[PDB]
Amino acid sequence: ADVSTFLAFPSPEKLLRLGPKSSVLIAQQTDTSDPEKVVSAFLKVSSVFKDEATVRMAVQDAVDALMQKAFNSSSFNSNTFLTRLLVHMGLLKSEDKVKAIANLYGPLMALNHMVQQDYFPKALAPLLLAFVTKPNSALESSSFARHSLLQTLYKV
Amino acid sequence: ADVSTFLAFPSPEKLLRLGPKSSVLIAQQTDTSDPEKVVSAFLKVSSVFKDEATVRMAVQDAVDALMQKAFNSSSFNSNTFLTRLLVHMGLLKSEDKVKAIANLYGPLMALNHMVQQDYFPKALAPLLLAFVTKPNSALESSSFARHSLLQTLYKV
Amino acid sequence: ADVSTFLAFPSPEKLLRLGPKSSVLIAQQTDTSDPEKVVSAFLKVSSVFKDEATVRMAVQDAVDALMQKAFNSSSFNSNTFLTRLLVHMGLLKSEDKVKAIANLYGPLMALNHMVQQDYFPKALAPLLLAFVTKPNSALESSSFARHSLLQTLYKV
Amino acid sequence: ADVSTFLAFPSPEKLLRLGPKSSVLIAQQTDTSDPEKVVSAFLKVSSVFKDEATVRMAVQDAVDALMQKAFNSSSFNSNTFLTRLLVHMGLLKSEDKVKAIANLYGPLMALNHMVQQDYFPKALAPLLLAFVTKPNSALESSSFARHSLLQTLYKV
Amino acid sequence: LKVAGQDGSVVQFKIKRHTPLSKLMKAYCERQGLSMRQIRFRFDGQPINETDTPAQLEMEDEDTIDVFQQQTGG
Amino acid sequence: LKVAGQDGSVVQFKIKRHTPLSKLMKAYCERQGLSMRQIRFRFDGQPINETDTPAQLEMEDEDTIDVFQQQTGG
Amino acid sequence: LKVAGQDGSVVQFKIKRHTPLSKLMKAYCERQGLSMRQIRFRFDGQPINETDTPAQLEMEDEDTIDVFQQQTGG
Amino acid sequence: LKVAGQDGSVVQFKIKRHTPLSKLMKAYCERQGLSMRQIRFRFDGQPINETDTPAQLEMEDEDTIDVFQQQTGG
Amino acid sequence: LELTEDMEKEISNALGHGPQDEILSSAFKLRITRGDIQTLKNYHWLNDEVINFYMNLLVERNKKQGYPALHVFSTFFYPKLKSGGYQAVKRWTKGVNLFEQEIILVPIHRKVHWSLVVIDLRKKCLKYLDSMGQKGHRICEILLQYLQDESKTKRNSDLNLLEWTHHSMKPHEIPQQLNGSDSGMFTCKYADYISRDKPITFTQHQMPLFRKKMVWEILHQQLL
Amino acid sequence: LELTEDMEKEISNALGHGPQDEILSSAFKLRITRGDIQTLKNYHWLNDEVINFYMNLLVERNKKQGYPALHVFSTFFYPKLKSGGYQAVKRWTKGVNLFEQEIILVPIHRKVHWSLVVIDLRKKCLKYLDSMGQKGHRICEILLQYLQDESKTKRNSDLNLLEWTHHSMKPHEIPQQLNGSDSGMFTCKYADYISRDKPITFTQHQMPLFRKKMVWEILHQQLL
Amino acid sequence: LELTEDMEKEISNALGHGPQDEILSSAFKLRITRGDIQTLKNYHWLNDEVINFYMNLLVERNKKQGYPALHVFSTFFYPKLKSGGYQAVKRWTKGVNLFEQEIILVPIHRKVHWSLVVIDLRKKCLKYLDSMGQKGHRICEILLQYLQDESKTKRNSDLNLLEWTHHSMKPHEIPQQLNGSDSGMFTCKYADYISRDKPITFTQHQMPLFRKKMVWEILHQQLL
Amino acid sequence: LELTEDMEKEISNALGHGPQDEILSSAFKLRITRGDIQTLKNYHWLNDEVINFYMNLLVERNKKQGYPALHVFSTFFYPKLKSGGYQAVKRWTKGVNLFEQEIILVPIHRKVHWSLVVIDLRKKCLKYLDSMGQKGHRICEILLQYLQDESKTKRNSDLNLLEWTHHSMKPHEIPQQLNGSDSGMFTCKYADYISRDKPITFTQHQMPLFRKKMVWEILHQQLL
Repeated sequence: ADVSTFLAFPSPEKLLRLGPKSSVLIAQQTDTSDPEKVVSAFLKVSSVFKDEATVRMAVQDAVDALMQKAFNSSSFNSNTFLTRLLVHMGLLKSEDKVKAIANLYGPLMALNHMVQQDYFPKALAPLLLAFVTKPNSALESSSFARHSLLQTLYKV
Repeated sequence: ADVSTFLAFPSPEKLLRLGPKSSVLIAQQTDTSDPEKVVSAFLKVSSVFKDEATVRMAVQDAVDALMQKAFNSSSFNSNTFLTRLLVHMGLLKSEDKVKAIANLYGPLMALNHMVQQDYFPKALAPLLLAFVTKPNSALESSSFARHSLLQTLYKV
Repeated sequence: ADVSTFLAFPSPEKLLRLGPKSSVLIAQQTDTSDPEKVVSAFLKVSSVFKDEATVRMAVQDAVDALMQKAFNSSSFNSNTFLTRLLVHMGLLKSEDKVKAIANLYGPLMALNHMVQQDYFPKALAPLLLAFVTKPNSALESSSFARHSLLQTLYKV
Repeated sequence: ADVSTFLAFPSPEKLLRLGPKSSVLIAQQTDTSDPEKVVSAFLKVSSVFKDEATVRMAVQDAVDALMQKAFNSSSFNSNTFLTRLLVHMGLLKSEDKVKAIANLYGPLMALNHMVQQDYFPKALAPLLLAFVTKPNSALESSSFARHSLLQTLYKV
Repeated sequence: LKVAGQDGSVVQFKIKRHTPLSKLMKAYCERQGLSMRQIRFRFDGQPINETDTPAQLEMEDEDTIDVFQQQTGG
Repeated sequence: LKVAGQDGSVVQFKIKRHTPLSKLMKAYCERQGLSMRQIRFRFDGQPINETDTPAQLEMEDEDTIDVFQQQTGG
Repeated sequence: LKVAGQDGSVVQFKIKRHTPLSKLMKAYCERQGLSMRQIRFRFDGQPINETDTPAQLEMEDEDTIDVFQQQTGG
Repeated sequence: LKVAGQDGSVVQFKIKRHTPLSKLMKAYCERQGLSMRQIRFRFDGQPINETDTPAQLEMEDEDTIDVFQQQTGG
Repeated sequence: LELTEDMEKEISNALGHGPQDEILSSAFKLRITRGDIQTLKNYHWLNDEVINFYMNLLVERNKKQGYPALHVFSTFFYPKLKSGGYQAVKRWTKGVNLFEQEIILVPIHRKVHWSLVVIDLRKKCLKYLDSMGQKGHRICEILLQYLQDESKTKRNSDLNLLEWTHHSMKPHEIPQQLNGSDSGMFTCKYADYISRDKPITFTQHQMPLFRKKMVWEILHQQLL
Repeated sequence: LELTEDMEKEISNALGHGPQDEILSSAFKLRITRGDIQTLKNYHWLNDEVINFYMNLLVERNKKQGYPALHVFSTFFYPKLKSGGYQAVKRWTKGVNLFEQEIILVPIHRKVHWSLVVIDLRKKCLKYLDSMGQKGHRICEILLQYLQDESKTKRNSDLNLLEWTHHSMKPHEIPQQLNGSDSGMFTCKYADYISRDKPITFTQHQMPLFRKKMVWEILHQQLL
Repeated sequence: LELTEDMEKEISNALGHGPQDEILSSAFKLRITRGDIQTLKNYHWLNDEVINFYMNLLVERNKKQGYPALHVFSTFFYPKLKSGGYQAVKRWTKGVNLFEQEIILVPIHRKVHWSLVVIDLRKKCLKYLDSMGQKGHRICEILLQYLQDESKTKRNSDLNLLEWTHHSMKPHEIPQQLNGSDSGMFTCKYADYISRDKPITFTQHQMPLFRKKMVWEILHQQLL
Repeated sequence: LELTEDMEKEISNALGHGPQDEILSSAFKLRITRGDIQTLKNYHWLNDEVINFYMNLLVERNKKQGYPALHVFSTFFYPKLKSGGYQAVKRWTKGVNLFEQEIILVPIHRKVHWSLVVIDLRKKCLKYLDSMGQKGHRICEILLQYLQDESKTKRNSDLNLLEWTHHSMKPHEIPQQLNGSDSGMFTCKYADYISRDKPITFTQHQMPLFRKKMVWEILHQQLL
């Protein structure tokens, strides 16, 4: 039906173009007997959120519906879930974080050295700095997601 | 000679096993007429740093030497350099950081919702939290490198 | 009137208990000829935001109204504004950030030393770690505000 | 003696101007029967660290000495210690971090709104951004200390 | 009567006897910006209330009240 | 006909001649999870469309299409 | 003589006339933990020095000095 | 003999029979930048060693070795 | 001990949604709203109402359950005294002669933290208890001067201070916290076991529950 | 140059609110939606439609404005070739004999980055241009092998490669970026000045505007 | 079980200071250095030597302690197969006929993660075990095709696949990890209990110790 | 203006390596060490010596270069006055009658910030100048009370305050900073142009250089 269409290419409009039955129509057309379908569907549904009242609350009720359904499902592994979410959201795995920090330790002590040396063109002092300033270098991605989450875990 | 060996498989010992001529012997066996060799070599040399006095200062003098050499080299593109460093160090590029934050905006408003809902097993409240706590999820890599750098750009 | 009351002790209900004239009733009872009143009032109004549709959009329209009013006011110093906001929001000033980092540099190299020494009770290894984990030590405040802001400055 | 002088106004030179007996001379002139003296002294000693070989290792041996002394002292409360360190180092306490995040939640949703509105002078778009960029607003202090610490708790 | 602050302020007055001081405070909230959820009044210690009256709590001429910024800790 | 992926996949078929492949793709989107905004089809290079037809773009028996994960850079 | 702090302290004394107060301060530094790079003395305002003498700067019996925590801003 | 990479490389050769390939690898490390702690050689699967010899591990003309980037996970 | 599953949904209700200035208790001239009360949540930092209240429920429980003369001071007392001398603290307590009591509690609030100074008139000695590790010597010495000069100028009777003693409270005795949020409880829970001459024997593990309970005992004002 | 204040509100409109899958152009069998197009915003990383389109508007402008035989390759071409040899690239171009042209562009996409390899048939040489600093040698050597073996097995005519040359593109010549987001433009803007044998003379300062303009030239398909 | 306090200081010694390329074991043509071995530390992500070794100590313990024909594949096997078909995997195993064995382990490494596919020849079925939650269907289906076409072109004997079965491994059975670092153990520990037809019964709490032990069993090569 | 390349290496030398308590100037009973002086670096927050000095070099330059009676107050003056009334500020200035001067500067330090209150005796009015945006009304009203009650109890002459005026300093006039570190200069640079009745006309762009210069003028004490 419209629900299967919607899924394929989610969209605020595709979502609102289902009236109030959308919420319950998706949690029902979704097999909560193996968290991979619930994750992939919990994601498809929220990949639509936009600040706007309509699309916002649309999404909420649509998810409170898919979550109950699966929280009363025995075959539902709540654990494998949270766990499969955090990965396809980069909050878990994504990179050998330790090893990385490990490869920086040295290069970061040398580069942090050069800069302070006399034999360093006064030119780059402001190039380098105004360089780890562009968003692709300053904007921190999941370490932000992670915090927004904690914020709520402690609730407020 | 020993220098070419060292390079291949750098190592604190390989480095100290060169007496005081190591410093100048590498900046000289290194063609500073195309920053890719200087980066790859500035990296190989510092991939040896260990807190220890010997290996530490060994590395410093070894780099102050490779940097002068190339800073008096016309064919040396100081710009392409800094720029090729920051990449193979993940401080620049590494990921479409914006797009990423873009894909989190929604999933992070929903998951941040579920958690606060009554229909959420009081079980995970502490599972989830004590989950974005393991180092592979808390330990932030290059957003640390980046800061240690700035620290010095403002010098102290 | 109700508006002056509301101000004193803002509140989602006090805010909604004004019908649709609230928005325009506050931007009007507010003298935008010296940003300190606009800041203090832009703050009082948003110190009410709660995720909920009502109180949310109530706040938005209430602010889009106070902002226009002052953006068409000559005596309005848009600069002194942003600037007086960021302070009473800790994103600017709050602490001699450099000097601070300066006082940590050393203590952080020593404490980072002790920990790695043999003469360090294997006891604290997990005490210390599971100690800079409590929210009052992990939850980062304005360095979060700051990022959420940037996120939008680059819009999405 | 020189040790009591040194303490008052610590200093790399005051420290090195004690030969090799400095290390052991301080852990001994320091009563490790109430952690407040050990903290205040562990701090005075490391408030001297400077990257330089001399002053660096001087400080290390000076601390490995004060730590053993107190780790073999019964009256020594290792707990009250770590705990009194983290405070006078801002990694613990310093601010009602939750409450703070609490007061930002709203103002940060409004200001994050205004910016995106049409009625917002295209002027500030780059003023605001290039404003939470000055180090006194970008340079994060103890949330850096905290990370450098963790780095080691997981050792490398 | 007077309203001595914490900062090192000292703003003085007078008012109606059996009068509801509910209005002696909402006013001075605006008169300082200080929102009440952030500050608290205390006369000789005993927190004053809306419904109380300068008359009742028996304060006299040149009587000083006190205002404190709300405190928290942990 | 077949739909050789990038991974090192190789899933094969057949379908109606002048038939609208608009449905040969929404299906295989579900059949892989792959949402189309993330992937793109390309036959011998020329991006196929909804309204095109295996018949039209003249592909024959044992003809392989290709699917790529959307790319970006900067 | 006395050494009134900022906190709301009030520690009192006496000492030698033409005596070098260089030692009246290193002592009270330890006697409070306060390192001198963080605090500064000021008698009636004029920063006292090592080489000065209670006698010289002419202070008398019951004369109060002042100590302030170092300040910074930007 | 040849040294087929992972990328989609294919660099070919020849060398001495009972010859120590200890030198067939340090060379190609430089010849690619690839440091050995990051990559590993494997002939038909069996990791080759320094001390082994193309002769010994019995490889013949047109025999392909393989190089992989070091992997890790958790 | 106790956990009335129903008394529980009387908690999640006061640490819940709706008004932030919504009253939920009243007494000793204090109004604990859904704002104040919420500081009692997990990891949340407690305020001065939440504390200035549970500090008054203490007086009531000592008087109706046969315990020592319990006189409590406002959390705003010490500060005003560390700055405005006794003179600006004088009339504070005119509705009461102090030495007439046995025990006196004083909520020491050092910005961002909470400690407690226990004055035991019976024993003629004071104690500064700090959940973290701090020692308070200068903190006690102020209070006593308040007292020697308290009675001296309210009964012309000085106070042989040679008779008086005070002191710090070594951390190896009294339980310490293992974080930096739960100090507001250690600052009250001390004030209880101390108010019933009961050995301070509790740990962090319990606190979270002391958390819920406290909103209850503080709501009903039914101090258990 | 130009800035039609009205043509401007035709931009903020396509980098605006509403549908993310809302089409706003069509051509060479590509549909640039309000999603793709948005990658052209400031600091935003460009996609493969936005590029695979402005790379086709190039062919049209060379043919109708009297410029060299402009044949462009899909951004998905090199990758498939770095892995699936020529054999799995064979039929790709059957609707065309290549050497019949003069210039050939190839969008080199190395995950998270964009470079360009310019094949000049006229000159019998290729060039790898990289906004950042990278050098591409292995990147060119693949392409040529594609070509020697391209014609050899499509015209039985080999290719004396001794006649062929290629090489890197030193950064001191062609402008480099000063960030890590604007590589998608340097990767196209090269592909233009190079397509009109016009000296690559531009800088970062201009780009932001090249940004707006590109959505315009890409919307109307009216390549200026 | 065991903890020889002395065998302990043989561990802190190999996860210690000094050379990073310093050898500390050797076997099946592999040299575990103070670099590789260190991936076995707490929270540290394990490499392909550490795993390709404990995966060979398994074969030895099955053969000398009377267990099933244990044939193990290189961690680099599946990848090369997911890309280079069987043809570029052909000669890999010529020094062995497979079906001649009973059990076959295969270390599935999906960049940043580790899973395991267990082929039980006895039972004619394969199993994909994943510490996290993932399901591997496409992962198994590749392997089998490797096998039907493995024997078919090495013994002219096909493989009635109708006789064959495989399947995922529901997470409610086999223990899952509670972090994102310790997957390298779950990926081996499975490979053991599975290699002794022993019920996979273990938890995260144990792992940290499995960590130390593994360096030991891996050092001495004395598999316990 | 000026930049003696040699006078420059007299700067990088005092903002350099070595002692942190190493003196580099002396005057009006103040010793600017390599610690204090370093607060004048870029983005670095200035202290109270660095300011209490350049605030005294001002008095000297007005007296030897023919400028108004310049009396400056300690940065610790206002604070002590906002708390300890005049009585604990009384004797401060006995070595001087004030109204005898023309202009009086007062470094207003509100923790983490710096502002300036300019008292113009000639004009009988005060001005609070703030680099950021703040308005100071309560800040001025304190000072005046200091003064009405200053002379009243040091010359039995009150002060018709009806004759007196003060006021804020609108930000659209005096230049404001564009960060949060450089307030210590705006707080002095005001104190100069104001001390020579010279129109405050300067911007952020200049400051960084005002930075270097200030260490110079402050080192030599040679105020330019």
